[PDB]
Amino acid sequence: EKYAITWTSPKAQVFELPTGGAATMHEGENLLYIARKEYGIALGGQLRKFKITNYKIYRILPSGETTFIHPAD
Amino acid sequence: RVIVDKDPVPTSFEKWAQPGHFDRTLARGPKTTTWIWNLHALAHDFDTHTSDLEDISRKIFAAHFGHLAVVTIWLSGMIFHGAKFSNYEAWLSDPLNVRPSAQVVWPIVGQDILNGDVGGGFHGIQITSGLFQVWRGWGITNSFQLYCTAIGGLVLAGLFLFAGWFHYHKRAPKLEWFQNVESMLNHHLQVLLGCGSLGWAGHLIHVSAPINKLMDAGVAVKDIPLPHEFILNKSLLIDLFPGFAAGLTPFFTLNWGQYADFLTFKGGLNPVTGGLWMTDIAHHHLAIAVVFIIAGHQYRTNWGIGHSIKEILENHKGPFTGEGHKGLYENLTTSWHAQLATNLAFLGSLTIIIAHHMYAMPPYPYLATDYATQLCIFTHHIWIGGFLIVGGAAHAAIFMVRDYDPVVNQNNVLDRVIRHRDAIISHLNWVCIFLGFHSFGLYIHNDTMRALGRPQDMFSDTAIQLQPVFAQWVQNLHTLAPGGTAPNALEPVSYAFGGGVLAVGGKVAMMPIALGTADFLIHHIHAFTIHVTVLILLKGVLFARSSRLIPDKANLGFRFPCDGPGRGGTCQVSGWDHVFLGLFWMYNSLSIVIFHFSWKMQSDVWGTVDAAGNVSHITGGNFAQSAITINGWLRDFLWAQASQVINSYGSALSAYGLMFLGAHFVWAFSLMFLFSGRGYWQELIESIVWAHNKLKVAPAIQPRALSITQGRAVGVAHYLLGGIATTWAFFHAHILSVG
Amino acid sequence: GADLTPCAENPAFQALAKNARNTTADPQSGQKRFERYSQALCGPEGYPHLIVDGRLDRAGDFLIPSILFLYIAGWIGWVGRAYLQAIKKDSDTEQKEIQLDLGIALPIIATGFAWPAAAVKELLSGELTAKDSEITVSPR
Amino acid sequence: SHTVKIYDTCIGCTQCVRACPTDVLEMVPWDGCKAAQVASSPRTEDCVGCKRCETACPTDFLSIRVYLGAETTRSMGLAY
Amino acid sequence: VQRGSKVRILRPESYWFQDVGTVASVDQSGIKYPVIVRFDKVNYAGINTNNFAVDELIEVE
Amino acid sequence: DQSSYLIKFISTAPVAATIWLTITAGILIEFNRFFPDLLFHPL
Ligand code: CLA
Ligand code: CLA
Ligand code: CLA
Ligand SMILES: CC1=C(/C=C/C(C)=C/C=C/C(C)=C/C=C/C=C(C)/C=C/C=C(C)/C=C/C2=C(C)CCCC2(C)C)C(C)(C)CCC1
Ligand SMILES: CC1=C(C/C=C(\C)CCC[C@H](C)CCC[C@H](C)CCCC(C)C)C(=O)c2ccccc2C1=O
Ligand code: SF4
Ligand code: SF4
Ligand code: SF4
Repeated sequence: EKYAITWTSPKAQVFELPTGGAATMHEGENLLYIARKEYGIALGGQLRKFKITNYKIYRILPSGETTFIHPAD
Repeated sequence: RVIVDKDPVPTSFEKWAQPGHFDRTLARGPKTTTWIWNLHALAHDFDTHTSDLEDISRKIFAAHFGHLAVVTIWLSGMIFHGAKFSNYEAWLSDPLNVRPSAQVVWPIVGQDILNGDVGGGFHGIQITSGLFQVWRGWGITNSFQLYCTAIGGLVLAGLFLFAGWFHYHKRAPKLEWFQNVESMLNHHLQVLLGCGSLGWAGHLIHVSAPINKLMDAGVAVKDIPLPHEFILNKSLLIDLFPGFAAGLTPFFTLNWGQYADFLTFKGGLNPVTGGLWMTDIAHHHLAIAVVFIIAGHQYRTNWGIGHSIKEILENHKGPFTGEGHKGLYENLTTSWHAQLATNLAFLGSLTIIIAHHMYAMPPYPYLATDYATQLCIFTHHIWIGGFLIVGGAAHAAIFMVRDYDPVVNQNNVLDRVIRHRDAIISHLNWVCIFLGFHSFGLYIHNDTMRALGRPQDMFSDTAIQLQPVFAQWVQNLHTLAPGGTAPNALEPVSYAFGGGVLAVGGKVAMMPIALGTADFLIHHIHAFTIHVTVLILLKGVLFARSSRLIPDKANLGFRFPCDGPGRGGTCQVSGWDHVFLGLFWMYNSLSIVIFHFSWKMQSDVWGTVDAAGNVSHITGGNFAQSAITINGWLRDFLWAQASQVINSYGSALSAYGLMFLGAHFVWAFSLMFLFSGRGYWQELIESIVWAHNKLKVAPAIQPRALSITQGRAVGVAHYLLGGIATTWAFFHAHILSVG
Repeated sequence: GADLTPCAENPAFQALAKNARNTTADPQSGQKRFERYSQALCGPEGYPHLIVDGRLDRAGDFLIPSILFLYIAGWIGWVGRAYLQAIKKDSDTEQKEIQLDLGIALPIIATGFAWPAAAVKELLSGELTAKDSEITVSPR
Repeated sequence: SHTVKIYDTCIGCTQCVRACPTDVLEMVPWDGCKAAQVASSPRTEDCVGCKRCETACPTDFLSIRVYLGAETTRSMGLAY
Repeated sequence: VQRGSKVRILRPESYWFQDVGTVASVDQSGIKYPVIVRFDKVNYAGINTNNFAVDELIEVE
Repeated sequence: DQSSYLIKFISTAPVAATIWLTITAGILIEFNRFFPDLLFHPL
């Protein structure tokens, strides 16, 4: 696994997974393990129509290192 | 529940003046020549404008009256051209010798040589569309019945064109009139199909089959009475069809066996015409009609009783498929492309079934007699059926981009094919590869074994059998069905399975088609070229919204060229481009179906019967040992049968000689668009705009090269046009000479 | 050469004269082209071989249609040139390209027959061409 | 990876930052232009060569340019 | 120059090289290319405006 | 004025070029019914 993306949702609603297909986010903090960073921004723009701008893409190395790479601040 | 808006759109010539009024971006005026092509491209795309489904649906229903007018103008034109400019009254006296002809050519530039002698003192182009078989099958005897039909068609073409004005510019329906799909299916299955075939069943019994029975006796053409005298003078419906004096009461006392003279179940071909029995078609379209009027009482309307489609689909769900068919009602009652994908992949697949069910069971008088007609009716509706299946695949990919909704389509069977779409494609990728080696490589095996002088190592009828056991068996069941599993028949459903040879004059109407080793290979070539076509079209449907390469492909659109040179290169990733690649394989698949047809029927069906019953075929019976090698498909089919199309100068087949070469040109011309790219041609125009800037002939609308998507679209339209027209001009000039 | 003896003397051109095909429904359009083609030069095949040299006994092949074409072809360029000169000094000029200003296009069409008298006038005045400092060019 | 050069002619339109799908680009303040910010590419090891950033830039000629270089796993766009 | 002055372009990489523009607005301090020139014909991107330096232009009015 | 929209429609690109190329093609056709086979000028 690599590049975890987390976001906080106000409620539950059906979104579209970048890997193809539709899932249902929880209310509160979510977590999705994707393959590449290109999925997380293509998902992060799909959150923008849900009025969510609190998404954080990590970088999970196989050693266990999790590097916060989006945003920079 | 009819609610209709009153005058939405004013009828005016205002918007005819400015072009491209429909789109807000495109109406501001042209700046380059890109605007000229986007006007003709975004023209009949009514969905891009608004989100108002009520406003779009009124444009769609009114334009559908526009296409009904141009079909009726076309159809009444073919009757009118067959009324004046034809030899229909000389064809009825001798269909065995007089060739079907219309379209007399004006004599100006020496093209009067195209008006060749077809027989009957008449000079014109020998038609192959088979309208003389239809008009005799309708029972038309003289020219005046063709005039009043064609003049009647021109009136009926005017009512469709008036109602298209009326139901849009004057009285347009609301939205909820369109979404009464339970109320639509009840009227369209009963009144259109059921009552249409019940009324036509009344036309064979009272009119057509009395005339076609007097024709088979060989009485005359003029001496046969007018078909309204068959209704008045009932004594002529009792000389023929003796089960008619009992009248109307055996219908209502359930004495339906009284009607056994003119609602028969003969089950075979008429030995005089080589067509179907007219009494069997009468009992067909009547029994067709009862089933449709019953089954159109199914769906619920204003009176409570009836099924509901939102309650049929949501019950059918299983353990494997989760919520099942729950949610597919809202896809098919809101989106117009979901309807257009469904009504076109299943009407295009229907058209191919019509082509197979008309060469073996010729439904018209003297249809199987004319080899030139029967070859061309098959090969016509083959191509018409194949374009629509690609269109159903096209407008399904458009559904996935614009009209797909995640909220409705949650965990239903549409959602569950996008989870395992990698398992669908990669298991389909294997079968396309598996069928590629084990069907085409058995031709490459046979090419090499015959070239190496090893004929005993080939997959032929002599050396290594590959006999089609599962289709030789089904022919033996359909041969033995009269007396057995269908005792009421006499001969089989057709003579293509078994039975005997039915000769009409000298020419074979239908002979039992024997399947062998060459027929095993070519039916598995067909399964190969169809599964590959499905592979390309379904990949454009499943990967329409995203893939592992592009996670946001639906953000870009249905029709975009690429996503740049990165990721190795992402050109032709769109859902449009998989429709583009499937048009070639559709062309590839259907060209072999019409080549299998045009050489199996000539080698093993068609020909002349001698006195003792010996059947002398056209090509002498060489499909068996030559349709197993690619040399044999080149020598004995493409090379040997083209000796009538290229030797046809100075004769009436000269236009097929010119369309044979002229279509080789347009095919080769299309490769300039397919192979090259846009960015070359934009650079070249910059050096031609310079010489146009120098002499002050600089155009205000700037020249641009064709766009990336359009350069592909021009290159496939000129490809399919020249490739089919080659075959169009090759089938005609071969079969208008040996037939 | 090769064997360009005139068509009136040929056994081959007279053999092609006996099986004439009527061009138009005129019943002697088959005959009224072979007597017209007798002054041309038929080779060994029996077909008139045109001479584009410029010889005045053979002016009908190429010399006469060349003046006839270049009057009509330099017309269509000059009409299409002088219209685009006019519309550039207007309000929009892109509407008048696809949607023809018929009030302006029709005086230009009637004007044309002194285009050799106008093109030479435009040539000597230096208003035929444009300056190379005023045309866009590609970076070298 | 690839190479993203940003010249000094852009206007701070923020159309190239809102188009690069791997988020290579970001705006830094810069007292030159009218909008007082220039695009910058501090994360060019993530760039996939998409050239969406060159398509969205207004200025003629382009202030941003992607030079296609050596292609590692992140720039090939491989999920495997 | 001023709002309405026809100028010419000498930037070779630009699309409207040696073509006649029309100055729409001139800025005061920054960018180094402070002259907005509203052209009349469009480039391949479809736009018809650009920024240019002060010494880049050739006034023709 | 409804009539001005018909002059303005008859002078668009495909409509004018359909009529003008029909008059052009009809001149070549009716010249060739009456004077056919004109390979060269007869002098
Ligand atoms: C029931 C029939 C039907 C209907 C109503 C539609 C309707 C539509 N289609 Mg569709 N389609 C169909 C069948 C149909 N299609 C079939 C059978 C195919 C497979 C080939 C397609 C493939 C297809 C694609 C790939 C696309 C559409 C698109 C569209 C939309 C806009 C089309 C448009 O404006 O074209 C305007 C008309 C033209 C551009 C003219 C095209 C002319 C063709 C290429 C040449 C015809 C050759 C002709 C027979 C020979 C002429 C010879 C010449 C010498 C005169 C519209 C909703 C487009 C879209 O974006 O949808 C939203 C789109 O991208 N369709
Ligand atoms: C004659 C030309 C030709 C050939 C051979 C192929 C071959 C193929 N195309 Mg293809 N294609 C072509 C033209 C051709 N295409 C054109 C013109 C287009 C343009 C539209 C396309 C578009 C296209 C698409 C869009 C797709 C294909 C697909 C396929 C594959 C189908 C699987 C298959 O049958 O492989 C089996 C191989 C053969 C039938 C070739 C015969 C090989 C023999 C039997 C064995 C080799 C002999 C010997 C052992 C060699 C070794 C000798 C040693 C000394 C080295 C295959 C690679 C599809 C694909 O890849 O998915 C499956 C696919 O999606 N093609
Ligand atoms: C106003 C009309 C016009 C005029 C005067 C010229 C003049 C010229 N063109 Mg050009 N051209 C035009 C229209 C015109 N072009 C159009 C519409 C096209 C697109 C098809 C081209 C495509 C083109 C190419 C590709 C090339 C030229 C070239 C040339 C030069 C040599 C002549 C030649 O080869 O003819 C070329 C003619 C054609 C290719 C076809 C002619 C186009 C139509 C048939 C004529 C236009 C008539 C116009 C629509 C009438 C409008 C009337 C108005 C009142 C409404 C010369 C500068 C050549 C060059 O650079 O040489 C140095 C060259 O390579 N032109
Ligand atoms: C060819 C053509 C044409 C013509 C057509 C026609 C001629 C039509 C007709 C039509 C008709 C002529 C129809 C009919 C129909 C009928 C029906 C539809 C009937 C029904 C009935 C019923 C339903 C009955 C029943 C009943 C009984 C029996 C008893 C009890 C009661 C009741 C009433 C229920 C046209 C012109 C278009 C043109 C194109 C082509
Ligand atoms: C040749 C070619 C071109 C250039 C071809 C063009 C532009 C075709 C245009 C030719 C027609 C004739 C232009 C018509 C212009 C006027 C309508 C001509 C006036 C004539 C009328 C009076 C009939 C591309 O733009 C292109 C784009 C993408 C992939 C491949 C290719 C490609 O192969
Ligand atoms: S279509 Fe052309 S521009 Fe687009 S990615 Fe492919 S090669 Fe590059
Ligand atoms: S490079 Fe392009 S997108 Fe980025 S600031 Fe400059 S003009 Fe704007
Ligand atoms: S390579 Fe181009 S498209 Fe990809 S992120 Fe960088 S600037 Fe954007």
